[PDB]
Amino acid sequence: APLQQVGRHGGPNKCFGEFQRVVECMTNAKHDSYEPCNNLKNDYLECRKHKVERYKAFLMQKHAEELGKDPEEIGAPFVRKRRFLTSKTLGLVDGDDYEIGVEKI
Amino acid sequence: PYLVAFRPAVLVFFFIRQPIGAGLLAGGFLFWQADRHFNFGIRDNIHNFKQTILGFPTQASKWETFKQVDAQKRAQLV
Amino acid sequence: MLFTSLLLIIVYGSLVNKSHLLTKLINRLGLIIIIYTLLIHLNINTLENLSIGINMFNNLLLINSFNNTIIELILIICILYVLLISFNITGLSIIDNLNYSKRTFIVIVLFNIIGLTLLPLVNDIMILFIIIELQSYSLYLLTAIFNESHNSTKSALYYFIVGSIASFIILDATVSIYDDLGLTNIQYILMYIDKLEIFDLLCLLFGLFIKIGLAPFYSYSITIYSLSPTIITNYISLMPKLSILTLIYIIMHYINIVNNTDLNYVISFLILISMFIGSFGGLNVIRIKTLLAYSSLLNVSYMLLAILSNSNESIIAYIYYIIQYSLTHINIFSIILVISIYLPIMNNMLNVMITKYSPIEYINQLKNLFINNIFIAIALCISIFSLIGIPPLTGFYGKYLVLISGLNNGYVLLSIVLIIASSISTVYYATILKVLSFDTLSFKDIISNNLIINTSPENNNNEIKPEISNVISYVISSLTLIILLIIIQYENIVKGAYLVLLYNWV
Amino acid sequence: PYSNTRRPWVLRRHIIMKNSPTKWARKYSSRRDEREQEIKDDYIRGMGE
Amino acid sequence: MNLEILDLSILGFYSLISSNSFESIAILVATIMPVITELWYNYSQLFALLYTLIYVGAVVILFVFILSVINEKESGLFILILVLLLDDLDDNESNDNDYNNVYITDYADWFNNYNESDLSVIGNLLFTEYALLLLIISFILLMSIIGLILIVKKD
Amino acid sequence: MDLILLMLVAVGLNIIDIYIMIEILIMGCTVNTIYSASLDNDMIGLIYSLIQIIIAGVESAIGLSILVNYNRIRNSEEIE
Amino acid sequence: MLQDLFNNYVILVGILGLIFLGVNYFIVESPRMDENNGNISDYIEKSGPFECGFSSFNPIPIAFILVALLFLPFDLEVSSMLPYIVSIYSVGIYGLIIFILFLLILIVGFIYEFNTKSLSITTILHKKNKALVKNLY
Amino acid sequence: SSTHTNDSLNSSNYVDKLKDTHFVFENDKLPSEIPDVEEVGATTAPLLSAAYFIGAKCQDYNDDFMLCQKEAKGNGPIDCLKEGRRVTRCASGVLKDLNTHCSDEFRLHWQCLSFSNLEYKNCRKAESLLNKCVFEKMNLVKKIPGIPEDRQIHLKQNPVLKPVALHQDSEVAFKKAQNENSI
Amino acid sequence: METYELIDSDPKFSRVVRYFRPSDYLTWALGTIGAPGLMVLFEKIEPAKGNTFKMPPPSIMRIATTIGFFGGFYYAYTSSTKRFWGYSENAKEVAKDRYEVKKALSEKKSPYGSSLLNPYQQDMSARNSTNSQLLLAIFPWFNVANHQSHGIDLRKYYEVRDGEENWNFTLPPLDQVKDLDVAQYKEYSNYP
Ligand SMILES: CCCCCCCCCCCCCCCCCC(=O)OC[C@H](COP(=O)(O)OCCN)OC(=O)CCCCCCCCCCCCCCCCC
Ligand SMILES: CCCCCCCCCCCC(=O)OC[C@H](COP(=O)(O)OCC[N+](C)(C)C)OC(=O)CCCCCCCCCCC
Repeated sequence: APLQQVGRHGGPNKCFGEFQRVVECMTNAKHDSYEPCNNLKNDYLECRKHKVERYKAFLMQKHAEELGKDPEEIGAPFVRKRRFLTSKTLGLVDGDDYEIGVEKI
Repeated sequence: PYLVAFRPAVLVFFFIRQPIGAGLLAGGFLFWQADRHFNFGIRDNIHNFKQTILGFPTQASKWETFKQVDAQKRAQLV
Repeated sequence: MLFTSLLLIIVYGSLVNKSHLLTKLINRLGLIIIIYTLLIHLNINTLENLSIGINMFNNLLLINSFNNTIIELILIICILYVLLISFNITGLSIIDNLNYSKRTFIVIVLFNIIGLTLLPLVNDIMILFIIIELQSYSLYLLTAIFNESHNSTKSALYYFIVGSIASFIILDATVSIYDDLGLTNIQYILMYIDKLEIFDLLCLLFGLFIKIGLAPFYSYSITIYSLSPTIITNYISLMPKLSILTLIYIIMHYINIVNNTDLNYVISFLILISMFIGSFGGLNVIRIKTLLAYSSLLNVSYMLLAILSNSNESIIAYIYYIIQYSLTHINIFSIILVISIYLPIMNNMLNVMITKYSPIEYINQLKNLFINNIFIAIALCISIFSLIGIPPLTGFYGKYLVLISGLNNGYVLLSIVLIIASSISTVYYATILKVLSFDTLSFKDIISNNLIINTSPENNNNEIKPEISNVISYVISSLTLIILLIIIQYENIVKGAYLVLLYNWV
Repeated sequence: PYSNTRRPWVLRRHIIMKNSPTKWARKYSSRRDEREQEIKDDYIRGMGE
Repeated sequence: MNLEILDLSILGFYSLISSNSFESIAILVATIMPVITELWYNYSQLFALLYTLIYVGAVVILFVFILSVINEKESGLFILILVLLLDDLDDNESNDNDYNNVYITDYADWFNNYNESDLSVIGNLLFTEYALLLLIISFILLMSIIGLILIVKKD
Repeated sequence: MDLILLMLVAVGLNIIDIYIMIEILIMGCTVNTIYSASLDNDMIGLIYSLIQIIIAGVESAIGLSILVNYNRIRNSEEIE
Repeated sequence: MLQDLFNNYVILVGILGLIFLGVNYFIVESPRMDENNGNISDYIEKSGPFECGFSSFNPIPIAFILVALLFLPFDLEVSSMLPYIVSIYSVGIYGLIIFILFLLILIVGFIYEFNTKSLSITTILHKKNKALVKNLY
Repeated sequence: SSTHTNDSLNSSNYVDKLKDTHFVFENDKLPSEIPDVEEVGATTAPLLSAAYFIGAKCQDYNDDFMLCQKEAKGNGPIDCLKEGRRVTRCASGVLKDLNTHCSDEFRLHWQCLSFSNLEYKNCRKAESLLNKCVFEKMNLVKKIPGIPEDRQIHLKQNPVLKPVALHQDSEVAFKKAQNENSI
Repeated sequence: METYELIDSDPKFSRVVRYFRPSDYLTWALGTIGAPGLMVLFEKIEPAKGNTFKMPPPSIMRIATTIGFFGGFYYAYTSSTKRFWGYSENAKEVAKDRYEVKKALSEKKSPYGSSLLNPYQQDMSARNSTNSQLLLAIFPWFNVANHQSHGIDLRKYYEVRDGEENWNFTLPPLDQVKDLDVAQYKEYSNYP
């Protein structure tokens, strides 16, 4: 059967495993209907777009708003400019806060 | 990457050839870009209005379904 | 066999000297190639084995007994069309030499048959877009094969633009499907037939509806058919519908799995609207090809009701109708290519300009055909009577079978409108019969020697000189008696359609 | 790194590139979004069991 | 300051007012360049360069080639800005709010020790898996060569 | 906004301007495919995009050839 | 692979474009300084075409058209050889045979346009010679 | 391959601006239920220098770590946490050995790799010294599976492709061993 | 439904030609001389120009013979293929096929032949050329590769049928047959 969901390196990509488990269930011979494979179909769609998981992130954002939880103390620290991934931020022992070199590798 | 090189030159000729319109389009562009950096939510509200008027599930609507389920899933624990 | 011989014809035609006899002889080489293709196809392909459905070329192409029926039909109708360009349609050198002025005519036709026969078999959205372009590109070239003609080139320009928008809609539906699922193979999409936006398959249908000339898109098809040469209109107004309607039937087969009603209402909205325009449109027309363009739209409207219903009786209704309608279409156009020899010649008023591309262009150029050739007039009468739906011709059984499929699925509103639309359209089929015969008895004894046929040279004055060539006459007679005498073998033919399966099985 | 997965600016702002039979249904038709919103709702509707 | 918006607003302004065919061909080049540049950054650098090589280098200079052949012959500021502003307000192509407001990541892994470019995989599949798609394409190209000559060549 | 068919105001009044709109329209389809394929890390979508770019080129060449012969057909006196 | 060094280059070249235009506009002497006879606008004599001195007022060959038109099919053939270049080893003999077949079908097009001599400009209008034939009575 | 992804650092900061990339940290360490391991601290060049000696010493654990991934059937990260620490400890064992037995031979080689684009073809003179030292003091050898012994690339006396520029410390150290050892 | 034994779901091109019956060569010959005749028959039916029979120029007859030379072979190729698939009479080929395979397994060689193609290339090649003869009337495509997806069970070549034991062929267990999937993944589970 034709290959679908081929990664950028020729191998199976992130969501190929889910799609293959769907094909095994649909083309199986011990199934009377397609009901048992209904959950596997959701997982393949979930693996690709994360729509249900993004929704869960929306409630946790919205629930903290209605409780007053401080975003900076519930969320995770982040850096927007790659030049400021300094050794002070990375936690190195004697690291400066001077910017790092992201010009040429 | 070619638009990085062309963008400075085309903008100069856009103002030289047609300054008056260029002010508005640049004026319009900056107004919304500022509203995104300062969270004026004017574009968010038009999005939240458009979803209501065309039947879409708005952010308020999604949260309401959470509260119905919130009360109902607590009510069984009574 | 088709592809391999096409390369030989491409190279050989570019070598030998430009002449009409060699161009006509190469057209008879293609007539062999199409015949050879049918013998090889029928040898390996059987209804009994293709019933399950067989994947080919890494599942890109899927073939079953429903598709296989149309490939043989397409090959047959392409033989009857090539007989026109390969032999004489009139025998008068002035009128006929148009068919032999182009050497790439047969090559482009052979290009299209590859495009037409592969379209029903497609099983991947990647190959759906490629194949639909191979068929679409071949039609534009054939429409512009007579590049000297102003109307022909103007039509190909109109055809290319409308088809380009049609192909973009088709391409956009497939992209949207790939966006939701990430899968290209149609069988893999069927696993998610309940999890995808079923209206994105409808956007695919809206692109295929443009290419078959369905209202509200009907406007361009009527214009195109009434401008191309009658030999060209004979091909481009029938062949695309043979291969696209088969594809539309399959796509609707998959669609009715989830049985979405909103999808059916929109298509019923287009079928209902098309019957109205297909019937009331042809009432006020003077050009015959414009008349057969409105006639074509109405029959496509009937054939969509069988497609839309999509049951076990819908396969029988579609399979039978698509066959009888092709033979009727070939028979009518073949006659119009012949009876141009009876046109009068001036020795004035209304300044009607006729060209060698459409020598027969107006309905009243069929006048007094009951006098000039009675036998061929009845053949045109029988053919038109089939389109009307008078039993026991082939046309009646098409409408009767379509009605069974339509009403069995609850399409009461559309069934009644099609029976109203059929009667409204009978008005303008009756006009063709009015022009053929009604003024016979006033013109019965007339002194006619100014006909085009009277400019033919006299050969010997002792031997019998037939007026019409041999091959074209045998085709007209054969298809006229098949239309007329289908009642004799109708039961066998219909029982031969019960076996054509599209995953019915058990 | 966490980054968004939104369509290109040209795909959703060009005066011509944004017009299409399916792109209007994504933008102006609720049919698709109401169907998918059911699956998101039923995630939290199944935590009771 | 996502400046890619301002390039299209200028582009959307000149598409409403173009009169001759010189400006019409300019809208083509002014649309590919944002398409190429927004593909170079973000999504795919390989298809940004394929677009330049195939669209600009091949199909764009054909337009200006025939415009010199075809011919060269022959609104109000309030309505335009009003239309452009109205066009500017609603730019959400999709209505899945969480899909447009919540960010995602992927996890890398070291299982792929044979790392090669995408164009390596595309050739790997196009010349093996979908060799029918590749062969039909050369067939579509073949028909065009015949198709161009029959349309245009005089004798 | 585009539900009032604004894009018709943005297409010029020459046959060549229609041809360009067809290319800009199809360009949107290919950009949509490249977008999905890269996010999914799927090269099959990139095979589709490569085909769309190649097929969209053949469509341009045929359309221009018809337009070119359409133009010379009027200017076909050539009795000098 | 980092490309922040490349980005600065493209930005600088973009800045270099504005400099080339404006350096002329700031270094040329004022029109009053030279001769004052007018600006480029009013001086329509100076702002005009060059026709070698005498004032005067495209039906190109179809061969030129077919040269440009046939460029497009032959370009898509060349650009679709790109995937085979970076995958020549891993497709092996199978992809090599397919590639050759992909080239043979296009070559049959090259044969077709070589036999018709489509690109030749030809001379149908002129270069005629005749035989002087006497018509004695 | 320099394709943009959603999983690591991209080409330019203009990619980050379009994607609105946030570089997110997670301060939370692992729970105490999972016994701790000392992560390997070597950088790119030392690992590529000692890669074939990690393969020679940790072959059983690497195979077993992978066989746990094959037979975990998709739950690989969670069900191979204990087998994944043996590999980390084994590899730390090799780098600690090279630092305490062949510190100068090891450093010379991966300074060459850091000098010659991390390519094995450019550092054969330093690499040959390191392999000879490791064999006598740890018994590890470099073997490339799948080919005869006589046809391994790193033993090729006259390679077709040679470095353009020489590493001074490699050429100086090599000829010294031509006196110390080639007696 | 006329069903027979499935000799080979994807018969190899060289095998299909070596299995032509004498009647298959007759069809190839008839197709070769039929196409030039069909041109003559049309002229007898109707002259191309004028009103009297005129033999077509010899150049047309040479190109006609070539076109009918491939068409005859294609008809011959498809008819020979039906026997392998079991759609046609294949008792004569079944014994001929069994003799070659039982001999092949005996020498410990693979029945399918050694292949330059790696595991993925072998399986990919099979997908393209399997059931490709159904569209052999449209465009050609042949199985010219020594792959292993032929839709048979090699166990069925061990049992002795009528008139076979006299061959006295010794068949080793498949695990020791060179170039088979059951005899290659002995060192690593992903490399043959
Ligand atoms: C490095 C910079 C290169 C560009 C320098 C020119 C910049 C000026 C702004 C034009 C480019 C903006 C992009 C939108 C195209 C608009 C084209 C147009 O409408 O005409 C512009 C130009 C001047 O005419 P104008 O007075 O503005 O309009 C009424 C004239 N009857 O009418 C003309 O045709 C005059 C000649 C202009 C030819 C420009 C060719 C098209 C542009 C291609 C190069 C730039 C690519 C696009 C990059 C920016 C994309 C937003
Ligand atoms: C196994 C049975 C095979 C039967 C023969 C089939 C091939 C026909 C060629 C015969 C020779 C020939 O063409 O002879 C010539 C005759 C007569 O021609 P005419 O009109 O008098 O021309 C004038 C003749 N002069 C020059 C002497 C004046 O043509 C025919 O009668 C053609 C009959 C029509 C073809 C029948 C085919 C039916 C197809 C049915 C399947 C769908």
